[PDB]
Amino acid sequence: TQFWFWFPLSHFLSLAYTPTCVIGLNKDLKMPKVQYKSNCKPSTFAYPTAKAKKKEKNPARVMPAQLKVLTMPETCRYQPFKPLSIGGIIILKDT
Amino acid sequence: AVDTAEQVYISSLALLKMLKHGRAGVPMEVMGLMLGEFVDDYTVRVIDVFAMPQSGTGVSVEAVDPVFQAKMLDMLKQTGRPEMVVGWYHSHPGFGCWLSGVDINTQQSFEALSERAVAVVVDPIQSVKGKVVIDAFRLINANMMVLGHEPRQTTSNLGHLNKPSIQALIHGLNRHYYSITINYRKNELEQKMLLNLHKKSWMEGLTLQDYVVKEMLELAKNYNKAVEEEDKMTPEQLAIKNVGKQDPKRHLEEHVDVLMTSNIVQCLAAMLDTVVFK
Ligand SMILES: [Zn+2]
Repeated sequence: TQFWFWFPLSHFLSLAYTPTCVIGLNKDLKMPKVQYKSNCKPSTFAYPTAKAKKKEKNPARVMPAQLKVLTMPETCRYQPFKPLSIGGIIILKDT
Repeated sequence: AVDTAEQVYISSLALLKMLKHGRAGVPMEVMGLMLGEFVDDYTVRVIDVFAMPQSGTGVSVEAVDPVFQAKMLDMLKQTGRPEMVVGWYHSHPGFGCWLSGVDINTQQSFEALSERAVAVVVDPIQSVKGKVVIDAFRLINANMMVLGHEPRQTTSNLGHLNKPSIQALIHGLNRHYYSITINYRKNELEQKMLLNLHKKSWMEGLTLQDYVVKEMLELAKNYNKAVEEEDKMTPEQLAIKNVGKQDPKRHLEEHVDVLMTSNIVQCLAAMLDTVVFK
């Protein structure tokens, strides 16, 4: 907050940030190829439709509005296990 | 070798002797020395501002009597505290409190020996309460243009010191001068007793005095009629039949409140005999 009083207070915002992304970690080193869809209009891809491509670990940067309109994939080798609503690092299951 | 935003935790007696020295300090400008202790780098304190003889000749560096310095500190040594000078005061009681042409010499003449020697400008002959009339500066020099003129370390102290930034030749004197920050100490060790004597004294002393009562009400009710007829010369002016008056031009007030609190005083004065008697 009051970083005039102490200039390191402006540095101190380290632990304040968590990623908004999507991560297909089935095995801890494994990089599979999944393609699900984000049902927003494709202008929410504005990063300063029919479907999307948000996989392939880096992970893909996501929007919280994109995190509530998602849908699991049907044709991949890895159709996931849990219904997805949380961002960051999440589930995957082979089917 | 490093610069930080300083601070002056004042003893209030400093400004008290400055206001006596300026009030009684007849608008011929005068000179003295400031006495505190250099606590650390980012703060200083002034515990004392002592008095000078009537040096009505001219402000100069020669006006300091060193035997008065010796005897002053000696009489502080036979009193309780042998503290140290931190600098020098002066008084600018007529004009708008800005650095005279002798001060521009004696500041660095004093801080050639001392470390900081912060100037203190005063003018209690401005007006009575609502101005904040104290003025202090720190002489920056042409030797220190090597690195930038930006201590900045703790900010918004020099940011609220920068918030006025207003004196004509002094904001001309951004050159040679950056001010120092002046807050007033947590003075409850004296603010306590000033408050307590202030309100235990500024209402009837022992406070059994008024508890004058009614002929002042006679004169006041004759006021409260003689101005009420011109009070009621306003709703005739509210009869503008349709509309012919730019905005309300309101004279309702100042005769609600006077009647209100004055006759509250009269009814509680009618209480007062039935109060004191039993
Ligand atoms: Zn002066």
